[PDB]
Amino acid sequence: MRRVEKVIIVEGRSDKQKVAAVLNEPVVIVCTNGTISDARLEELADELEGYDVYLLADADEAGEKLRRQFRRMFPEAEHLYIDRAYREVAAAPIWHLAQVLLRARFDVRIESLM
Repeated sequence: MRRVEKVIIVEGRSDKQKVAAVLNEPVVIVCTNGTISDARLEELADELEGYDVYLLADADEAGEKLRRQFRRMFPEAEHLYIDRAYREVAAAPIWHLAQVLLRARFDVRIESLM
């Protein structure tokens, strides 16, 4: 078993469970549980030095706020986007989330495309 390097950060509990369900490799999924303080974000950035980190936020206002915080506090994190036509990670079809992750080079379950 090789070391786990990938990390996806999401805002919401259901986002986390939904992401975890599509993945076919071990990935640390961090949920901010809504807003996260600058200090907790800095700590996370420190802890995650050398990791391959992604932020997947809703295409809405709250999501954009979190992205803005990340651009300031945690520039290392790569931003992933659902089609803003689905708006929320929670709303997006399983296959769409799977394709977003696959485009970013995550292993996803084939079943998540059916």
